[PDB]
Amino acid sequence: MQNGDFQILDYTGLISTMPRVDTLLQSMNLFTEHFGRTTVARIERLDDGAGDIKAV
Amino acid sequence: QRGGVRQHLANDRKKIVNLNIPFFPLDRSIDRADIQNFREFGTENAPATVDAEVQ
Repeated sequence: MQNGDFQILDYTGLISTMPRVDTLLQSMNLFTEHFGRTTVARIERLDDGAGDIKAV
Repeated sequence: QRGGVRQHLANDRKKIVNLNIPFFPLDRSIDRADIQNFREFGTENAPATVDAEVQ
């Protein structure tokens, strides 16, 4: 390096820093990925149960 | 005229002189302050040197 025009310097390298990023959820494998073909998805649901039986 | 007084001759001249001589000194010094942080001309990003200034 050169300080001004007639003087020299000592160069000590560079310092770098990056921000944090969290990855807790990705480590839990909690989601399942599907690859479709269009921008519409359909889901179907079914319910069932039981009932009473009165005396006869 | 013949038979009369004679004629006489003179002599030469001499001289002496003395002279002195002058004296001419010259001197310059060097110091650390002029060679520490200065950058040698003609080069770039190189440090100065004491020998170059002596020459």
